[PDB]
Amino acid sequence: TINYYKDSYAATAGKQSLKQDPDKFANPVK
Amino acid sequence: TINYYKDSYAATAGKQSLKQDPDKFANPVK
Amino acid sequence: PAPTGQDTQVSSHRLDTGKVPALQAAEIGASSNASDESMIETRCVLNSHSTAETTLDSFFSRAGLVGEIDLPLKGTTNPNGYANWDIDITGYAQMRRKVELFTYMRFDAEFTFVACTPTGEVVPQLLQYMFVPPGAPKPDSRESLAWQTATNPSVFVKLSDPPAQVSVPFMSPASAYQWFYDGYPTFGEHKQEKDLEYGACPNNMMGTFSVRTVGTSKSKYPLVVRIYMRMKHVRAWIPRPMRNQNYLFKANPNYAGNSIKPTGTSRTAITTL
Amino acid sequence: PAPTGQDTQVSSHRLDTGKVPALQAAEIGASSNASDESMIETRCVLNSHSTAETTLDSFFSRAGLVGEIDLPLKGTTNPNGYANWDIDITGYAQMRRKVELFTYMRFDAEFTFVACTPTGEVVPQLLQYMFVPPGAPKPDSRESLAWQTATNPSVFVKLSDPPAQVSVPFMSPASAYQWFYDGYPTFGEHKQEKDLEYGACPNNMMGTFSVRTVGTSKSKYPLVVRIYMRMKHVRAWIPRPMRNQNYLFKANPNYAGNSIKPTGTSRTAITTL
Amino acid sequence: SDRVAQLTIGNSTITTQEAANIIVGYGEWPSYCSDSDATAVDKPTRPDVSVNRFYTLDTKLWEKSSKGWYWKFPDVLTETGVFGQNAQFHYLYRSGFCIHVQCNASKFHQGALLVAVLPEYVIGTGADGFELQHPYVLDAGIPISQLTVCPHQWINLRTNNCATIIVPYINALPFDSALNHCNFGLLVVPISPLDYDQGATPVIPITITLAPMCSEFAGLRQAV
Amino acid sequence: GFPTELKPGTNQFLTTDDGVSAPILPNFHPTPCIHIPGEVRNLLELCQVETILEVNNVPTNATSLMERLRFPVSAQAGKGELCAVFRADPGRNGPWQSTLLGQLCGYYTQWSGSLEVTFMFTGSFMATGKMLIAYTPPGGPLPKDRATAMLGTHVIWDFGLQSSVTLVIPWISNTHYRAHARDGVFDYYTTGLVSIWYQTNYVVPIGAPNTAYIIALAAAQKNFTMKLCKDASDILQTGTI
Amino acid sequence: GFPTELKPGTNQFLTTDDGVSAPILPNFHPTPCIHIPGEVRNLLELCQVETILEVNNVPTNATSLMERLRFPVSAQAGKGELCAVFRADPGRNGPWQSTLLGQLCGYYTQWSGSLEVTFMFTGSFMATGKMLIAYTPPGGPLPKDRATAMLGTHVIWDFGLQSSVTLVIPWISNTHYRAHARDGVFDYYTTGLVSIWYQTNYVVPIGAPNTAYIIALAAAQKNFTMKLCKDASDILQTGTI
Ligand SMILES: CCCCCCCCCCCCC/C=C\[C@H](O)[C@H](N)CO
Ligand SMILES: CCCCCCCCCCCCC/C=C\[C@H](O)[C@H](N)CO
Repeated sequence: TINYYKDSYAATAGKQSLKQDPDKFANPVK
Repeated sequence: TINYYKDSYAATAGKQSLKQDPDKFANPVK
Repeated sequence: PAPTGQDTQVSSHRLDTGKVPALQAAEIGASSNASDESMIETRCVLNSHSTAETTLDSFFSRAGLVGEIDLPLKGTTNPNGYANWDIDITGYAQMRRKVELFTYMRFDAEFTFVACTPTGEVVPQLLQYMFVPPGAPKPDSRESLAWQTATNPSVFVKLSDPPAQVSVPFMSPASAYQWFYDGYPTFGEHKQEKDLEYGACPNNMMGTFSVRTVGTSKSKYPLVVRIYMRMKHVRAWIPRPMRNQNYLFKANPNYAGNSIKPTGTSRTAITTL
Repeated sequence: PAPTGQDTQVSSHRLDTGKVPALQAAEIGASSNASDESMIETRCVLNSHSTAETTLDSFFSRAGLVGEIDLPLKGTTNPNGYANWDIDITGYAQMRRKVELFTYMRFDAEFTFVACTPTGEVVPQLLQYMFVPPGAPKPDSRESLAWQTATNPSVFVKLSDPPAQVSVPFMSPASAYQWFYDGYPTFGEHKQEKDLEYGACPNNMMGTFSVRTVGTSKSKYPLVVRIYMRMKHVRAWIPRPMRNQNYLFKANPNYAGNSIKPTGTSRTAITTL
Repeated sequence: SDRVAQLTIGNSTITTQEAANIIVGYGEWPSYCSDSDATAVDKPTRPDVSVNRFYTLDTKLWEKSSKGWYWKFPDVLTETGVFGQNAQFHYLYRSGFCIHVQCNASKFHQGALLVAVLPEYVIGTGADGFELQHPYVLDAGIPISQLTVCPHQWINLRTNNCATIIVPYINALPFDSALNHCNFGLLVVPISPLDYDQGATPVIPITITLAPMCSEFAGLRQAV
Repeated sequence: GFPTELKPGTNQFLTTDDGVSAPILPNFHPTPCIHIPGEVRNLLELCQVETILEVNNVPTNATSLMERLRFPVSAQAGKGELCAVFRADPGRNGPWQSTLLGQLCGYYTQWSGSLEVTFMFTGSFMATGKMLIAYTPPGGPLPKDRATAMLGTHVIWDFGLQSSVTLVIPWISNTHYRAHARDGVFDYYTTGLVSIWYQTNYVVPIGAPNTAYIIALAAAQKNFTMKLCKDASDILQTGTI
Repeated sequence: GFPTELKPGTNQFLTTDDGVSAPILPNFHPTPCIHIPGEVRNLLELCQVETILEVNNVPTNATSLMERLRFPVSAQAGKGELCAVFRADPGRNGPWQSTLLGQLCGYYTQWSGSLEVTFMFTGSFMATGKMLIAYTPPGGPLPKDRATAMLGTHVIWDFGLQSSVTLVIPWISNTHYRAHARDGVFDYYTTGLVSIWYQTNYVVPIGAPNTAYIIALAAAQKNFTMKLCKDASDILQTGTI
């Protein structure tokens, strides 16, 4: 993220973290 | 504070310091 | 972690009784688990396809139209050089269908305003965009005293300059915005009149947008303003099925009951393509 | 320190004689000290709400209108293309009510001047804003010899350019500005004429603002200038009760005596909402 | 082993000899409000055993031309049991839910049901439930073919006769009112129509049973 | 020189921006600052000072404008009569508009925290009695009698040497913050109601006055916070000044 | 000051750009985020959830719009009759348009990976039979009989206690990615065909129904990926809303 002001919500989107949890919706079986 | 000139009064507002003294006005009892 | 797609491992034929990957029981409610290397004979493939374009930020951080304001010279809408627009996203289908896939979202915003004459020509003129939070005094004319913007944020810009843009934080009292609200906003009896407030969530009413041409007398050009919105730092929860039929009203799932249409296309017979 | 709001500690019922948090004596003149965890049964809450938006800088570092200058072509106010404006803040209600909450303030400033035609159109024209400290020669015409600005600061700018802005220091002989001055500025006898100087503080008269259109002959467009002010590095002392009634005159607490109005709204009975 | 099942909570018990395992909604068991999530200052009440038990709501019949039914939560229980009394005597409410759907037939019947839970079910244009008018678009302009993205189970008359779903508290606020907001709605739609030949029993009732889990209340006042 | 590019945000004058500007006076040193008592470092410091509340905002004429600061109390038939009610919404127009907390809160959209209302008795020394003050959370309408009001959180006030009692309105809400309540849709943020009921009677011997008055002071607790600064809803001018 | 230069890219508003902008609210802190179950971190997480497929998309009228979710099966003369065919192209308009995978794939130009279609039998307990499901790779036309369809990859499905079988469509292609197929030139990316054939019969004793139905659910495997985001081809409005 690149920022030029004093507020964190004025920065760029940046690069997220590649994580997946496909079992939350596909395999919710106890 | 960010400044680009030789005078301190031309800078930005910046971030203050969070301090409170509520007892000055609410509890002035000796 | 999942930076790339999964590989494929070498497999061979299997002839044994008791283990059956193919047969399943979908009544349980869980998706399948049989893979390619367990129903056919496969080879070794080293997959290196990136999955970075399907993230929430990669899918929502694109600008879209959400607003339209007209300031005509002769007409009935805004003939006094000022306009008031309540902040809503549900005004246009392309963005609405995208954002309605989920139930709760939490995000910042970046707003860009493009202004020009109805014919597309650019003329020298000055304006003032004013953000009116709920409970603030709303202007009622071109020379209203509320235009002093003593506390409310405001922007002065000209048509000949590049379009102005600002960054916007998350201002909801709740923990996230919600596009669906199954309930009423008041403890009343809900006889008939309250039904016009069905689904009206006070946590989504963020304020009012005000625009005027800086001057005492009437201007000389008709003007149009277009508001574009872009999302960043996006989080989502609880996906829901996507929209099927046409839209009718803002903030309402109403649909045309007499003209109902299938999701896709149709053919003549099931045994023929 | 107070970076966030206070938490709430777990409490239980108490039945004992001698200690009474509830009963108080407001005649002393000090606010209460009984808390939530001492009059009802409370749970544990970890408060993390920030208090950084209520600071003096966070409340005063917002621009507001303080001035207005007219340079008409035909009229009686300034038909010669020059104007003189004494620096005062008390000209408009929104900013005045905000700044009058306290008695003494000490701050820098950032002034922004926006210029355009009365209809809002932007035309190519050149001007000159000149700051005239008290005791300096004030211009009296469009071609006055004092416009050489040998020592006084001055700014040359065009209408088609973005609005000009400057930074301003604290120039008072006293230790702070004061918006109320209970006294007279001269050792005279105060018979009747001096009463027009009641409250006139010489420590607040900072100078004069001068504007003209650079040229020998009369210009071709009527022009309007708007002065906006923003505060930074703000300190305040001795708060006072806020204003109630309408304003009548600059630098005067006068109010309409015949039309006096309550602070809030009214109802019909005290036993009914 | 996942063919017999017994679920007990409070002072009620449910048994079934043909089950289809148990679906946990979004892979999270219900829990209480943590000290960091709370916003109230008054200590809440947790009646525990007196409001966490199985309740039987009503019986609906399955016909060869039925459309479907849906219910709303927690609107159904506001006039039933100690859970109803506490709901109207308090302002803030939170809880989980365990839902059990029963429908049994013989070996010569056929048909299939779609049991699903859809949070924030806004309906476009009580405890007994309503009947859908346009089941294809779920009465809200969305296709039913994508409903499986929500926690769901199937009732196939040749395989099982029951469906179980456990749903935690779903909302954007730690506490909310139970008389003005319905967190989710339960849907039961017949995808494959019922069929049998003349001479078999033609009445195939469907009954709904459910039980709140980990309830909490706050903000005492008069009953409304 | 150095090649650059311009982003689509240039030439705009944004009022709330924090920026650097060219000074007009080079090498200027201001007057030194002496110590002046009574410095404010936060608007929340003076949000906890009790101020007079206008519960009895019935009268309107000029000569009786002072009668709005207190409400009367006298002897009744001992049937649990009602005294006065009002809504405990600081931002909504009403009795709270006359306090410093109410005026300041108009500058901020959202608030959160616990309030506190103090009642003072200003009768003769020989007059005694007890009162019940009840706070009804949202959802319940105005109580129709004392036996219905006593269900919510309440405090019993006893006249005596200590002439003041404080009723604390705890922060009970569903959301973390509340916006300003108003009639219509925005009633979703209503905080509740406050009622005052006679407990036993107002007893007074012979030779002493039969009518007394009560003064109510309101303030905020130590967890009170506000955010999202806006402009006030009232403008105190009717043209040029 | 510092001398600079302007490159020929200034003053343009680019929708997909990532840039910095001036905030409007200085020193603003948002409401804290509580834990809400069911968070999505990638559109691929919910691209692997089975949804109902509309193989029998023959009817169109309003009252029979529900009949598109299943196709019938009954007893025949045991000559290897055909049941149903369709094209296995997720992005191309057709039966796949009714799934979540099909709708999401419309937002992305190119895709790669293996699909998976699951069939469930919803007949009586005493009805038995076997079916053959075959997938013909590109190049071969629609099979004219079972003996011609059995050459491609196929699976034999047996009715019993386990009522569901899954046919996996392996990723067989010449290119690394495929664009969306359509009639005309863009048929170069066609994936193939799917057919369902009777193996022996649909046998049923006396006193049991003669007609049953099958429900098909489709999803994607663990190596499914998409790229080059675009806009959908359908707009759900007919003017102002
Ligand atoms: C220069 C001032 C202009 C800035 C004004 C924009 C700030 C507020 C934008 C709100 C962001 C979108 C969230 C709003 C709520 C929901 O989208 C809709 N009300 C849906 O009901
Ligand atoms: C380019 C030159 C323009 C700069 C002129 C502005 C500099 C002086 C501004 C004064 C700052 C405000 C303080 C002034 C005094 C009090 O506000 C009023 N006189 C109140 O009585």
